[PDB]
Amino acid sequence: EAEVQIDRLITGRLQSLQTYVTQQLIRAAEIRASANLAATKMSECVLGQS
Amino acid sequence: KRVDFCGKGYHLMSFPQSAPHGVVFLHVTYVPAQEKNFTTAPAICHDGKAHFPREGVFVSNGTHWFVTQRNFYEPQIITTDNTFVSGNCDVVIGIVNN
Amino acid sequence: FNGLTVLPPLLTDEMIAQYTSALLAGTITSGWTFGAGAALQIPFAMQMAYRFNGIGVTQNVLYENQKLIANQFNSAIGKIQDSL
Ligand SMILES: *[C@@H]1O[C@H](CO)[C@@H](O[C@@H]2O[C@H](CO)[C@@H](O)[C@H](O)[C@H]2NC(C)=O)[C@H](O)[C@H]1NC(C)=O
Ligand SMILES: *[C@@H]1O[C@H](CO)[C@@H](O[C@@H]2O[C@H](CO)[C@@H](O)[C@H](O)[C@H]2NC(C)=O)[C@H](O)[C@H]1NC(C)=O
Ligand SMILES: *[C@@H]1O[C@H](CO)[C@@H](O[C@@H]2O[C@H](CO)[C@@H](O)[C@H](O)[C@H]2NC(C)=O)[C@H](O)[C@H]1NC(C)=O
Ligand SMILES: *[C@@H]1O[C@H](CO)[C@@H](O[C@@H]2O[C@H](CO)[C@@H](O)[C@H](O)[C@H]2NC(C)=O)[C@H](O)[C@H]1NC(C)=O
Repeated sequence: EAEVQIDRLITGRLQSLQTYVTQQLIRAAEIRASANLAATKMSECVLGQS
Repeated sequence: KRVDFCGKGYHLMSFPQSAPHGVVFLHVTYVPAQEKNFTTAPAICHDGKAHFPREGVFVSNGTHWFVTQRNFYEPQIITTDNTFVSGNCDVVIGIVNN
Repeated sequence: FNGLTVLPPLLTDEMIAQYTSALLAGTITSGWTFGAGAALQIPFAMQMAYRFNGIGVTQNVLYENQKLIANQFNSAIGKIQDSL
């Protein structure tokens, strides 16, 4: 029974970890896109005149 | 027209090339070098009037005054054909007699 | 600590501030030329005149309205000091 309980805990924690990893990946992709846009703007109209 | 979009510095043109899973661009760029030094002035006063360059900037090596472009040095004799008059130079800062 | 940690960033505040200062100096005392080749010494007034000529206003306006422009810029920076 101890192994059954441990397996239940393991699968629950694995599901939680997978959800957290997926959310982190989504947020990282969004932040990367936003920072790429910011870098484009900085290279466009901070060095010269737009 | 936008600076540093494709290529470094002023852009001229580009050539595309294929790749197994992508594309390869070759940008041809224009870059200046061999700088110099000069003494400049913003405006020219003559007969109580102010003269401004139509396009370019005023330069002088010490004894004569010439007008050149922004990115190259081909001095030309200043005339009335490449300048225009606007009011009198009394409030302009940096005027020089000529 | 419960099995997780926060890695320190590679870039610190000091070098970032130095980079911002370098960019600011380049965009003030040199203009847009340093973004292509090598930086040039150009007085600020002529850079303002060129920037005005870029948008369609003749450069005479700037040289005939220098003091008013300076006062307006100073007031703008003073109010943006307190705005945020
Ligand atoms: C234009 O004038 C500046 C000011 O003197 C020159 O800059 C100096 O150049 C010498 C020669 O290498 C250096 O030893 C000095 O340290 C420079 N001064 C500064 C403040 O950096 C510049 O070289 C001149 N331009 C040319 C093409 O000679
Ligand atoms: C500044 O440049 C002008 C234009 O080249 C020089 O004026 C001429 O100089 C040459 C000698 O290099 C003389 O033979 C000419 O008679 C000058 N006048 C003209 C109308 O060509 C001037 O000497 C230069 N000054 C300095 C200090 O370099
Ligand atoms: C460019 O800068 C120089 C150096 O500051 C200015 O020369 C000063 O001129 C004022 C009056 O015009 C004098 O009271 C100072 O004594 C001068 N300084 C030195 C070191 O002699 C020059 O006026 C400036 N040019 C312009 C157009 O503003
Ligand atoms: C530029 O030319 C003007 C016009 O002649 C000069 O202004 C005169 O200078 C003389 C001699 O200094 C004075 O006696 C006059 O009173 C001035 N005014 C007029 C209306 O003649 C001026 O000095 C010259 N130099 C500069 C740097 O502006």
